[PDB]
Amino acid sequence: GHMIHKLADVQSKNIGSGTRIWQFCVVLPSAIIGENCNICSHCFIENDVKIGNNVTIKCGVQIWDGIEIEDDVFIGPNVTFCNDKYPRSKQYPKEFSKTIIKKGASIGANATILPGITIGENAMIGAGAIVTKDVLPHVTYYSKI
Amino acid sequence: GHMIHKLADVQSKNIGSGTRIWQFCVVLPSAIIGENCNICSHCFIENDVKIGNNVTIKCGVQIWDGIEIEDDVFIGPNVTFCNDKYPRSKQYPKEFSKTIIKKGASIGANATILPGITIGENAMIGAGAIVTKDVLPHVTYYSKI
Amino acid sequence: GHMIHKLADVQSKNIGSGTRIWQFCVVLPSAIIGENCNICSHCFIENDVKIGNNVTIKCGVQIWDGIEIEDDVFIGPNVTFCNDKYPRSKQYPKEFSKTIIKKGASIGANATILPGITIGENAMIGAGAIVTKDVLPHVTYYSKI
Ligand SMILES: CC(C)(COP(=O)(O)OP(=O)(O)OC[C@H]1O[C@@H](n2cnc3c(N)ncnc32)[C@H](O)[C@@H]1OP(=O)(O)O)[C@@H](O)C(=O)NCCC(=O)NCCS
Ligand SMILES: CC(C)(COP(=O)(O)OP(=O)(O)OC[C@H]1O[C@@H](n2cnc3c(N)ncnc32)[C@H](O)[C@@H]1OP(=O)(O)O)[C@@H](O)C(=O)NCCC(=O)NCCS
Ligand SMILES: CC(C)(COP(=O)(O)OP(=O)(O)OC[C@H]1O[C@@H](n2cnc3c(N)ncnc32)[C@H](O)[C@@H]1OP(=O)(O)O)[C@@H](O)C(=O)NCCC(=O)NCCS
Ligand SMILES: CC(=O)N[C@@H]1[C@@H](O)[C@@H](OP(=O)(O)OP(=O)(O)OC[C@H]2O[C@@H](n3cc(C)c(=O)[nH]c3=O)C[C@@H]2O)O[C@H](C)[C@H]1O
Ligand SMILES: CC(=O)N[C@@H]1[C@@H](O)[C@@H](OP(=O)(O)OP(=O)(O)OC[C@H]2O[C@@H](n3cc(C)c(=O)[nH]c3=O)C[C@@H]2O)O[C@H](C)[C@H]1O
Ligand SMILES: CC(=O)N[C@@H]1[C@@H](O)[C@@H](OP(=O)(O)OP(=O)(O)OC[C@H]2O[C@@H](n3cc(C)c(=O)[nH]c3=O)C[C@@H]2O)O[C@H](C)[C@H]1O
Ligand code: NA
Repeated sequence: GHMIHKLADVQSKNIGSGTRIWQFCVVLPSAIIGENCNICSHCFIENDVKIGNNVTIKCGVQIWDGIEIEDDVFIGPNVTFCNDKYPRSKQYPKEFSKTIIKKGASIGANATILPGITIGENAMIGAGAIVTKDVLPHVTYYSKI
Repeated sequence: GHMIHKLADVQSKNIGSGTRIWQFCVVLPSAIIGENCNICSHCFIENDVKIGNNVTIKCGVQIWDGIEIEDDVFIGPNVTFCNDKYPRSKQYPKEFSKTIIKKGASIGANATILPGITIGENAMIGAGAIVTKDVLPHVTYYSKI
Repeated sequence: GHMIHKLADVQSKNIGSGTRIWQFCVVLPSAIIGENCNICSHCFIENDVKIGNNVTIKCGVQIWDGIEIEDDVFIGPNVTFCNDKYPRSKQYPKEFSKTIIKKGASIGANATILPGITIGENAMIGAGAIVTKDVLPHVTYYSKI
């Protein structure tokens, strides 16, 4: 089976064997999470969300409607995603922009992923990066400082 | 009335009709929150805080003493504010620096707002931006990468 | 004694007099925390962790295995650390990279600290900075925008 911490609010039944969901996580009913994932403390996972097998999501990450994470992905702590390029309070788009993080990719701590982005298989996103364009498979991308 | 999630610690009675405060939020007694706000999971809202009507605060945001948010503002997930320009542990300033986010402005995901900042009406702050100077009304500002 | 909020999950007994640990914190058994610290809401503190006296850790910070914080350090909100330079899901290093934040240093809001980093005594890290190299004692470092 899977381990849901008593201090998490997990509303999805779609959770694979071996998955751990830690304290103060929120997981909404339609989320799909595969096997042997680690969803660390203080995460939010919305409804229109698919997460594969062997995925690590470190603390303080939110996975919004329209985001797909493939197998073997690493998401660093406080990584931020997004599904709305020109956000205005209470102006809901007809369709949320889709993001996909492809198999085995890794996103460094506190990176920011713009909406509509593909991060290719086995890519490596530097800690603190802002990703405004697709990252090609196996590419190491980081922002200039 | 307003919806306070049983898993939130909300100590303020100053909360407008239609406002939702989600899991694992902390709201201290003197906070003022207007009508039809959405305060998403994992937020912290301090005492000397005013938030207007129709404000969206996405997950993982802290609103410190000295911060005012006007009506119709969007604050993206993991946006960070601040009220102390030269922080040293246990060195408390006589007065906290004030920040104001003016009506209808939007702050992108994981942006960082320095203390003493005004963001003008209907401004748009790019995801991951560092805002070290006031942003003029209706201006789109983002950091070089 | 020390104050542990009923809404925190604190598993360490190694907590100094005067320390406050706030709502929705996780502190694992082997963590060492000194006297008169303030561990603000939504923090995660792992096992192989030493935190000195009079340390301020603002909301939404994770202190991983291999991180040491000396006395009188200020860590701003949503500051991110790290202990693994080339993270891949389920590829555990033999040894985690060590970070040390030296006495009286201050890290600004939403800064990102790469693994293996020393931040010298009384340094000041700008809000939103990415720290990829050691910061010398008493130096003010911030990223170009
Ligand atoms: C991106 C990364 C993999 C690159 O490592 P690397 O290829 O060995 O690169 P180097 O350390 O040799 O640094 C090369 C240059 O890029 C810079 N750089 C490296 N990482 C950077 C980053 N994340 N952001 C901005 N600049 C970065 C260095 O400052 C260096 O600059 P210089 O040539 O002017 O001296 C690594 O630095 C990184 O960010 N890893 C992610 C860590 C993480 O978030 N882990 C998960 C949590 S523990
Ligand atoms: C700032 C923003 C509104 C600009 O959108 P835009 O005006 O259509 O700009 P474009 O996409 O045409 O990009 C223009 C250039 O600026 C760069 N850029 C855009 N947004 C950036 C950002 N946030 N940070 C750094 N650079 C950015 C692009 O890389 C592009 O560079 P190039 O000309 O060298 O190719 C948008 O990118 C953004 O950041 N939106 C906020 C998303 C968000 O946080 N939503 C809330 C959570 S879903
Ligand atoms: C880094 C810091 C201490 C510098 O303050 P300062 O030395 O007075 O520097 P100034 O305000 O005079 O700014 C000098 C220049 O650096 C830039 N700058 C300042 N802080 C910056 C930062 N954090 N990131 C990027 N650029 C920064 C300014 O834009 C200015 O640019 P300009 O010369 O082109 O106009 C301060 O800006 C800071 O980041 N403080 C941390 C705040 C914080 O996180 N507190 C804890 C939470 S409240
Ligand atoms: C800073 C970082 O992300 N490093 C990673 C490291 O933490 C570890 O990540 P992973 O999540 O896979 O570690 P684990 O050993 O399987 O599980 C430990 C994590 O589980 C989460 N957890 C664990 C416990 C016991 C808890 O109570 N609450 C909680 O959230 C956070 C802990 O860091 O290994 C990666 C390769 C590394 O990149
Ligand atoms: C990534 C992002 O911020 N996108 C926004 C999007 O999430 C949505 O934001 P908003 O908060 O207004 O959405 P909503 O549909 O009113 O409410 C859903 C949010 O409520 C919060 N919530 C909701 C539930 C059900 C919960 O249990 N816990 C919780 O925190 C987080 C959910 O994303 O619309 C914006 C225009 C968009 O910019
Ligand atoms: C934005 C920022 O970090 N400013 C700092 C400011 O918040 C304050 O930080 P400190 O944590 O030391 O403040 P405090 O007055 O000792 O304690 C108040 C903090 O305690 C935490 N707390 C407090 C209460 C009452 C709570 O319920 N939950 C909770 O997490 C967050 C509050 O900001 O002083 C610094 C010099 C300043 O740099
Ligand atoms: Na952040």
